Amino acid sequence: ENLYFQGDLIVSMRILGKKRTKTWHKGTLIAIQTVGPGKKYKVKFDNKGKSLLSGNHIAYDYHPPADKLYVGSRVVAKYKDGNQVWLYAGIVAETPNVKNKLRFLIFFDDGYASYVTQSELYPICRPLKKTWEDIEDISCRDFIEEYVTAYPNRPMVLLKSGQLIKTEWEGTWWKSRVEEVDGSLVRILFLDDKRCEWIYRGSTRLEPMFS
Ligand SMILES: COC(=O)c1cccc(NS(C)(=O)=O)c1
Ligand SMILES: [Cl-]
Ligand SMILES: [Cl-]
Ligand SMILES: [Cl-]
Ligand SMILES: [Cl-]
Repeated sequence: ENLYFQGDLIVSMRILGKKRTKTWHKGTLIAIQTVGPGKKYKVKFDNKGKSLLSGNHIAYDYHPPADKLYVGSRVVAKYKDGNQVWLYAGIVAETPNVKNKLRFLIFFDDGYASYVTQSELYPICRPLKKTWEDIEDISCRDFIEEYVTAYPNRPMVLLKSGQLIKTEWEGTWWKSRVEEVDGSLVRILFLDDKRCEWIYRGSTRLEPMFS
Protein backbone atom coordinates (compact mmCIF):
# COMPACT_ATOMS: atom_id res chain seq x y z
CA GLU A 1 0.00 0.00 0.00
CA ASN A 2 0.97 3.66 -0.46
CA LEU A 3 0.98 5.62 2.84
CA TYR A 4 1.18 9.35 3.69
CA PHE A 5 1.90 8.85 7.46
CA GLN A 6 4.09 6.26 9.22
CA GLY A 7 4.88 6.76 12.90
CA ASP A 8 6.19 10.36 13.11
CA LEU A 9 7.20 10.47 9.35
CA ILE A 10 5.01 12.43 6.84
CA VAL A 11 5.30 12.52 3.01
CA SER A 12 6.86 15.88 1.83
CA MET A 13 9.11 16.27 4.97
CA ARG A 14 12.78 17.26 4.53
CA ILE A 15 15.10 14.35 5.47
CA LEU A 16 18.69 12.90 5.23
CA GLY A 17 19.22 9.80 3.03
CA LYS A 18 22.13 7.37 2.61
CA LYS A 19 23.62 7.37 -0.95
CA ARG A 20 25.49 4.39 -2.56
CA THR A 21 28.79 6.20 -1.70
CA LYS A 22 27.87 5.52 2.06
CA THR A 23 27.72 9.32 2.74
CA TRP A 24 24.41 11.01 3.80
CA HIS A 25 22.71 13.93 2.00
CA LYS A 26 19.66 16.16 2.13
CA GLY A 27 16.45 15.24 0.33
CA THR A 28 12.64 15.12 0.44
CA LEU A 29 10.48 12.10 1.47
CA ILE A 30 8.18 11.68 -1.59
CA ALA A 31 6.53 8.28 -0.82
CA ILE A 32 6.10 5.54 1.83
CA GLN A 33 5.40 1.98 0.50
CA THR A 34 4.44 -1.26 2.34
CA VAL A 35 4.77 -4.91 1.20
CA GLY A 36 3.26 -7.00 4.01
CA PRO A 37 5.34 -6.41 7.18
CA GLY A 38 8.11 -4.47 5.35
CA LYS A 39 8.31 -0.67 4.69
CA LYS A 40 10.29 1.38 2.11
CA TYR A 41 10.86 5.16 1.85
CA LYS A 42 11.30 6.97 -1.51
CA VAL A 43 13.69 9.98 -1.23
CA LYS A 44 14.35 12.66 -3.85
CA PHE A 45 17.88 14.07 -3.24
CA ASP A 46 18.56 17.81 -3.81
CA ASN A 47 21.43 17.37 -6.33
CA LYS A 48 20.81 13.72 -7.38
CA GLY A 49 18.20 11.18 -8.47
CA LYS A 50 15.80 9.12 -6.35
CA SER A 51 16.39 6.07 -4.08
CA LEU A 52 13.94 3.61 -2.52
CA LEU A 53 15.46 3.10 0.96
CA SER A 54 14.84 0.99 4.08
CA GLY A 55 13.99 2.83 7.34
CA ASN A 56 17.55 2.38 8.83
CA HIS A 57 18.96 4.30 5.78
CA ILE A 58 17.05 7.61 6.45
CA ALA A 59 17.69 10.12 9.29
CA TYR A 60 15.93 13.21 10.73
CA ASP A 61 17.34 16.62 9.74
CA TYR A 62 17.49 17.90 13.35
CA HIS A 63 19.74 17.34 16.36
CA PRO A 64 18.38 14.96 19.03
CA PRO A 65 17.94 16.16 22.65
CA ALA A 66 20.36 14.35 25.03
CA ASP A 67 17.60 12.36 26.89
CA LYS A 68 16.79 10.48 23.59
CA LEU A 69 20.38 9.19 23.01
CA TYR A 70 21.83 6.07 24.70
CA VAL A 71 24.97 3.98 24.38
CA GLY A 72 24.15 1.93 21.25
CA SER A 73 21.94 4.59 19.57
CA ARG A 74 22.23 4.60 15.72
CA VAL A 75 23.25 8.05 14.34
CA VAL A 76 24.70 9.96 11.44
CA ALA A 77 27.64 12.26 12.49
CA LYS A 78 30.17 14.77 11.06
CA TYR A 79 33.18 12.77 9.71
CA LYS A 80 36.62 14.32 8.95
CA ASP A 81 38.42 13.01 5.82
CA GLY A 82 41.59 15.01 5.10
CA ASN A 83 40.44 18.62 4.56
CA GLN A 84 36.84 17.52 3.58
CA VAL A 85 33.86 16.84 5.89
CA TRP A 86 31.01 14.28 5.34
CA LEU A 87 27.98 12.86 7.17
CA TYR A 88 28.67 9.15 7.96
CA ALA A 89 26.81 6.47 10.03
CA GLY A 90 27.89 5.31 13.47
CA ILE A 91 27.01 4.13 16.99
CA VAL A 92 26.99 6.24 20.18
CA ALA A 93 29.76 4.82 22.55
CA GLU A 94 29.57 7.57 25.28
CA THR A 95 27.11 10.32 26.16
CA PRO A 96 28.18 13.73 27.68
CA ASN A 97 29.92 13.63 31.12
CA VAL A 98 32.77 15.35 33.09
CA LYS A 99 35.63 12.98 32.06
CA ASN A 100 34.89 13.49 28.29
CA LYS A 101 34.26 17.32 28.63
CA LEU A 102 30.54 16.89 27.71
CA ARG A 103 30.91 15.39 24.19
CA PHE A 104 29.59 12.27 22.42
CA LEU A 105 31.98 9.42 21.50
CA ILE A 106 31.09 7.95 18.07
CA PHE A 107 32.21 4.58 16.65
CA PHE A 108 31.79 4.90 12.83
CA ASP A 109 30.70 1.97 10.58
CA ASP A 110 34.23 1.80 8.99
CA GLY A 111 36.15 1.41 12.33
CA TYR A 112 37.17 5.04 12.99
CA ALA A 113 36.24 6.86 16.25
CA SER A 114 35.80 10.52 17.22
CA TYR A 115 34.35 12.94 19.84
CA VAL A 116 31.58 15.26 18.44
CA THR A 117 29.10 17.87 19.81
CA GLN A 118 25.22 17.53 19.89
CA SER A 119 25.06 19.92 16.91
CA GLU A 120 27.14 17.44 14.78
CA LEU A 121 24.67 14.43 15.27
CA TYR A 122 21.42 13.34 13.53
CA PRO A 123 19.26 10.33 14.64
CA ILE A 124 18.50 7.49 12.19
CA CYS A 125 14.66 7.13 11.78
CA ARG A 126 13.98 3.39 12.10
CA PRO A 127 17.04 1.64 13.62
CA LEU A 128 17.24 -2.16 13.88
CA LYS A 129 16.33 -3.82 17.26
CA LYS A 130 20.03 -4.82 17.56
CA THR A 131 21.30 -1.43 16.22
CA TRP A 132 24.76 -2.78 15.11
CA GLU A 133 23.30 -5.54 12.82
CA ASP A 134 23.39 -3.26 9.69
CA ILE A 135 27.18 -2.58 10.03
CA GLU A 136 28.66 -4.24 6.88
CA ASP A 137 32.26 -4.82 8.17
CA ILE A 138 32.27 -8.09 10.24
CA SER A 139 35.21 -7.23 12.60
CA CYS A 140 33.68 -3.75 13.36
CA ARG A 141 30.18 -5.17 13.92
CA ASP A 142 31.37 -7.92 16.38
CA PHE A 143 33.54 -5.45 18.38
CA ILE A 144 30.63 -2.95 18.67
CA GLU A 145 28.13 -5.68 19.72
CA GLU A 146 30.48 -6.84 22.57
CA TYR A 147 31.13 -3.17 23.59
CA VAL A 148 27.43 -2.08 23.69
CA THR A 149 26.14 -5.24 25.47
CA ALA A 150 29.02 -5.30 28.09
CA TYR A 151 28.81 -1.49 28.85
CA PRO A 152 29.55 -0.06 31.54
CA ASN A 153 32.23 -2.84 31.83
CA ARG A 154 34.95 -1.41 29.50
CA PRO A 155 38.46 -2.89 29.48
CA MET A 156 41.01 -0.21 28.34
CA VAL A 157 44.80 0.25 28.35
CA LEU A 158 46.17 3.14 30.48
CA LEU A 159 48.61 5.08 28.24
CA LYS A 160 50.88 8.15 28.69
CA SER A 161 52.49 10.51 26.10
CA GLY A 162 55.90 9.20 24.96
CA GLN A 163 55.07 5.53 25.64
CA LEU A 164 56.29 3.07 22.95
CA ILE A 165 53.83 0.32 21.83
CA LYS A 166 52.89 -1.85 18.82
CA THR A 167 49.80 -0.88 16.77
CA GLU A 168 47.96 -2.88 14.11
CA TRP A 169 47.51 -1.69 10.50
CA GLU A 170 46.60 -3.88 7.48
CA GLY A 171 47.13 -7.22 9.32
CA THR A 172 50.59 -6.61 10.94
CA TRP A 173 52.22 -4.95 14.02
CA TRP A 174 53.98 -1.56 13.60
CA LYS A 175 56.32 0.30 15.95
CA SER A 176 54.46 3.31 17.29
CA ARG A 177 54.38 5.99 20.02
CA VAL A 178 51.66 7.64 22.14
CA GLU A 179 51.53 11.34 21.20
CA GLU A 180 48.44 12.50 23.10
CA VAL A 181 45.46 11.21 25.18
CA ASP A 182 41.95 12.77 25.05
CA GLY A 183 39.41 10.95 27.28
CA SER A 184 38.81 7.43 25.87
CA LEU A 185 40.92 8.10 22.67
CA VAL A 186 44.70 8.07 22.05
CA ARG A 187 46.64 9.75 19.19
CA ILE A 188 49.19 7.19 17.93
CA LEU A 189 52.23 8.13 15.79
CA PHE A 190 53.29 5.39 13.31
CA LEU A 191 57.12 5.69 13.50
CA ASP A 192 58.14 4.46 9.97
CA ASP A 193 55.44 6.45 8.04
CA LYS A 194 55.51 9.48 10.49
CA ARG A 195 51.67 9.89 10.34
CA CYS A 196 49.09 9.87 13.19
CA GLU A 197 45.68 8.29 13.95
CA TRP A 198 43.13 8.69 16.82
CA ILE A 199 42.32 5.20 18.21
CA TYR A 200 39.87 4.03 20.99
CA ARG A 201 41.92 2.95 24.12
CA GLY A 202 40.00 -0.37 24.29
CA SER A 203 40.68 -1.28 20.62
CA THR A 204 42.28 -4.68 19.84
CA ARG A 205 44.46 -2.76 17.31
CA LEU A 206 46.57 -1.76 20.41
CA GLU A 207 48.89 -4.68 21.32
CA PRO A 208 48.30 -4.49 25.14
CA MET A 209 44.51 -4.93 24.46
CA PHE A 210 45.08 -7.67 21.84
CA SER A 211 46.94 -9.76 24.52
C1 LIG B 1 38.09 -2.22 10.39
O1 LIG B 1 37.84 -1.96 11.79
C2 LIG B 1 37.99 -3.01 12.62
O2 LIG B 1 38.25 -4.13 12.24
C3 LIG B 1 37.82 -2.63 14.06
C4 LIG B 1 37.94 -3.60 15.05
C5 LIG B 1 37.84 -3.26 16.39
C6 LIG B 1 37.62 -1.94 16.76
C7 LIG B 1 37.48 -0.96 15.78
N1 LIG B 1 37.32 0.43 16.14
S1 LIG B 1 36.75 1.02 17.55
C8 LIG B 1 35.09 0.48 17.70
O3 LIG B 1 37.51 0.43 18.61
O4 LIG B 1 36.74 2.45 17.42
C9 LIG B 1 37.58 -1.31 14.43
CL1 LIG C 1 23.36 -2.59 -7.76
CL1 LIG D 1 0.35 -5.31 1.64
CL1 LIG E 1 18.18 0.66 1.69
CL1 LIG F 1 14.42 -4.90 13.84
